[PDB]
Amino acid sequence: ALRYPMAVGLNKGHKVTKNVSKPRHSRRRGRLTKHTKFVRDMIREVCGFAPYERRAMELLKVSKDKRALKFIKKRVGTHIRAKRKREELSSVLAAMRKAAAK
Amino acid sequence: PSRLRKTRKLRGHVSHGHGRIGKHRKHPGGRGNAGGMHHHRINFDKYHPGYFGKVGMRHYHLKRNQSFCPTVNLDKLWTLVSEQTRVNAAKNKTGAAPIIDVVRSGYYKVLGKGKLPKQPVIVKAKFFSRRAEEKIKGVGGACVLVA
Amino acid sequence: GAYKYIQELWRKKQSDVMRFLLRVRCWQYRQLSALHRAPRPTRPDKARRLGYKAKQGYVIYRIRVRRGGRKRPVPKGATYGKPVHHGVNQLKFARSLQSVAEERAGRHCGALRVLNSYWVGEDSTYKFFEVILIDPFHKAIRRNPDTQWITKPVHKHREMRGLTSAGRKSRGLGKGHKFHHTIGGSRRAAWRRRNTLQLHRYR
Amino acid sequence: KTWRRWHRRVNTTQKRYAICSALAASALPALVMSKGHRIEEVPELPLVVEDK
Amino acid sequence: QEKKQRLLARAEKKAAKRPPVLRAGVNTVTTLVENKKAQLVVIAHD
Amino acid sequence: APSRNGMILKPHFHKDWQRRVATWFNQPARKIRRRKARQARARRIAPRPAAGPIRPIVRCPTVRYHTKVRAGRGFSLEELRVAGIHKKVARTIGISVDPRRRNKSTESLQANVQRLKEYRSKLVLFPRKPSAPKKGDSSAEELKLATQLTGPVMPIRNVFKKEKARVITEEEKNFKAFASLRMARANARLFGIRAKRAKEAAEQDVEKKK
RNA sequence: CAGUAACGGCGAGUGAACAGGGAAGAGCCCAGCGCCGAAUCCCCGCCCCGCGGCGGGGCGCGGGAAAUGUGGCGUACGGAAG
RNA sequence: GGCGCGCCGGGCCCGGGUCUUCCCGGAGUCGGGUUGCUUGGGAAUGCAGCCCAAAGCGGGUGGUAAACUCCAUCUAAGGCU
Ligand SMILES: [Mg+2]
Ligand SMILES: [Mg+2]
Ligand SMILES: [Mg+2]
Ligand SMILES: [Mg+2]
Ligand SMILES: [Mg+2]
Ligand SMILES: [Mg+2]
Ligand SMILES: [Mg+2]
Ligand SMILES: [Mg+2]
Ligand SMILES: [Mg+2]
Ligand SMILES: [Mg+2]
Ligand SMILES: [Mg+2]
Ligand SMILES: [Mg+2]
Ligand SMILES: [Mg+2]
Ligand SMILES: [Mg+2]
Ligand SMILES: [Mg+2]
Ligand SMILES: [Mg+2]
Ligand SMILES: [Mg+2]
Ligand SMILES: [Mg+2]
Ligand SMILES: [Mg+2]
Ligand SMILES: [Mg+2]
Ligand SMILES: [Mg+2]
Ligand SMILES: [Mg+2]
Ligand SMILES: [Mg+2]
Ligand SMILES: [Mg+2]
Repeated sequence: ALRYPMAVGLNKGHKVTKNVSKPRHSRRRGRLTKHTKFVRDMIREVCGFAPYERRAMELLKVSKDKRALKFIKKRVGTHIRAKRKREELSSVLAAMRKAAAK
Repeated sequence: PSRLRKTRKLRGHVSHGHGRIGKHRKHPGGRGNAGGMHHHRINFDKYHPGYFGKVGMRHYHLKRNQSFCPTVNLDKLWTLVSEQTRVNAAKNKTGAAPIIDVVRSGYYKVLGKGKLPKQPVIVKAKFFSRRAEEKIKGVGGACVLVA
Repeated sequence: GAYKYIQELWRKKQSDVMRFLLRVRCWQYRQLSALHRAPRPTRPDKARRLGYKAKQGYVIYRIRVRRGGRKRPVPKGATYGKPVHHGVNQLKFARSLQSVAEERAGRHCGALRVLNSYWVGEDSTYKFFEVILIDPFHKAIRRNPDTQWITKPVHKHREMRGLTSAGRKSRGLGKGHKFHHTIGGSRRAAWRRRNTLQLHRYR
Repeated sequence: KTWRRWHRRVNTTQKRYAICSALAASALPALVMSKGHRIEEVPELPLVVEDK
Repeated sequence: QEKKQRLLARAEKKAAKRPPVLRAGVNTVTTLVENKKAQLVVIAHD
Repeated sequence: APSRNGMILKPHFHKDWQRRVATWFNQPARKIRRRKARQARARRIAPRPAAGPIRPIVRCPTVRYHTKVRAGRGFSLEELRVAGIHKKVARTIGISVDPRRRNKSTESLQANVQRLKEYRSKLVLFPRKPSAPKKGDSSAEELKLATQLTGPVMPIRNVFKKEKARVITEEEKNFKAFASLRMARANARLFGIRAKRAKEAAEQDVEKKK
């Protein structure tokens, strides 16, 4: 059969040969460099945590993930930022458990 | 020209074409299209039916470029190509059939309205109709899609 | 470099180091006067990324805008007109208190030019902003090529045409589909281009 | 006001119809004397001079 | 003026090793601290 | 107060429109001012092209206009690099650059690379100091014959290839185009929900093979 | 584009933008990350020149600014070093 | 006055390709809640006050609120022309 290039359908469009160049250097912003990770961990070891995230670490220590997520979702903003901050507080709290372990 | 209008013939006549009993007052029925529901009801029912009210879905950020697909008919399909292609195709006995690219002409969709003359064609369109395609097939010819 | 640590440290603001620092600075700034010169910037990294190079002729002020919305300056109640415009108490003002800060700093110093400004402290009833100011007729400014753009008459009182960053945030401009009601030079220029009949010669 | 519609536009083929009628009535000697040009001693009315 | 005598020294020496020093400034100090080219850091208290 | 029959309409004169009316009586004065400025600029850049720099074949974006080729903004950096031209030397030898343009195809990139190589064949670069020619400078025969070309430099017209009259294979005469269009419409519309129904059917095969 | 999409006791009224064609067309610089003995800037005094846009060159164990950061390279089109 | 040209004094002693190793970003701001104004912008287009207030394969945009999952596109909160 003949498969003509069609304007509609799941593989629609005029068929062109997609070249592959490296992505532009504007695109890499906020990739975590190891030096800024070092600076940021040093700053956190200087100054510690905020009160809302301390209260969220108490809720995560008692392992109430739903109310901890609702708490961070209120006091930060979007649900995406809520999930990300809940999981980095879970990583911080796990590192504290391992520090108390050995 | 104000030489030819009506206000020249209406000098001397006291009311100037607007009556003595009901004068030419300023706005006796409201400004503009006012009183649509209330006191020009009979005009907006007898002459503009369907005017008040909502119907249909709201499309917010509309783009005619997205919804662009103009049409040609089979009746004027052979307009798009010059006359010597028709007469060479009819003159030809080898069975070779000319190719009408309608997108080069600028019409995206072939519709089938009229009679199409009995010559084999290859109509290279973007979209087709069922009757346009089956008239092309019944004359003998092919329907080629191009995105 | 130190300024990366200083900017991450200033980023962490409910950390009790920075709560102590901002509280004690805010106490001192309330004890001081409303429009007084600071001898050097409190946030040197923020000053340097907003334009302050610590050379002769740049001046930091430390100004106190009183905090709050804007109740309508009418007699007792009494906006004499239709009930849409009756409201006085819950009205909000079109420009940020940072821009009002730059405005009255650059009004009090008319011989200088407002480069930009930043935040230093707040409490319930005041916010404090430190404003960066360039003296244009100093020759460390006038002989440097990449900062003698400030010494031209077009840039006269930037804070009142609304051209510093705290004024640009309140004009509703920038690229996008969000900013259709400013296309043209400004919002007024958008409106003025839209509400004119272009009556041609030949129509 | 100043925004009176002072200017009128004419279709191009109407302008060219007019320029052809204006040229073609400048060869008929009745239609030039009626316009009034004192012409009775012109040797022929589509008057052509050598381009020196 | 010590740098002026050093530059006059090398100028007329050419026309005829740097000793170790302190490194001031909190930027240069914290860069060579985090690259570990320091040996002692003195920090003002006030 | 409308009459018997007629289009009811919304004239936007309810504002104060007479105070803001822009009338065009300086239209021909504007045209004469612009062409005086255009002649002055075209003689002050004296052998250089009057139209300005060269600008690439680039294709109009949307569904209404993607069959049309225009002259664009500037040559992309990928195009300049494949044509060997340095991104800061291009603006000096007369080539327009923008850094923002992507390249997602190969046909358009090879078209612009061919256009840049054709431009570097055509241009006559005069020496920097005229008494002392250098290596990358054109020869004194064509330095005398170089002049301004008017119109856009290497104009872009929309060429359409001509496909000659074939005979028709019966595969072409048995391609069902309308049913193929509607069947592709339906497949692309129902692709996702068929995927989740295949997911649920295979998961029910899981729950009662386990 | 378009009196369109849209807003509106969806009543009266209000009402953009994308795309396309033209006028014109030009791009760049910091902070940060850095590496260079602050390599940087202002001002006073004298010598020469020019001076009705106070500027160029030289000498000052002349005074300041600046390490709480000036200048040189460098800015997302990546960039630096070898 | 400017475009032409010569002479002195002074500045700079500059570039490109490939390979290897490095380095890279603007915070009471973004964003969320609410309130008022404005917008054609409609479960909120823009602006501002108050409260909360971040992140770094992050963040914004993707014209119907939200969750999940791919993509596409830019790089904000600094500045000149
Ligand atoms: Mg009468
Ligand atoms: Mg009458
Ligand atoms: Mg009467
Ligand atoms: Mg009447
Ligand atoms: Mg009566
Ligand atoms: Mg009337
Ligand atoms: Mg009634
Ligand atoms: Mg009202
Ligand atoms: Mg904002
Ligand atoms: Mg009547
Ligand atoms: Mg129309
Ligand atoms: Mg109603
Ligand atoms: Mg309005
Ligand atoms: Mg456009
Ligand atoms: Mg042009
Ligand atoms: Mg620089
Ligand atoms: Mg520096
Ligand atoms: Mg950029
Ligand atoms: Mg208002
Ligand atoms: Mg307002
Ligand atoms: Mg309103
Ligand atoms: Mg920037
Ligand atoms: Mg910007
Ligand atoms: Mg500007």
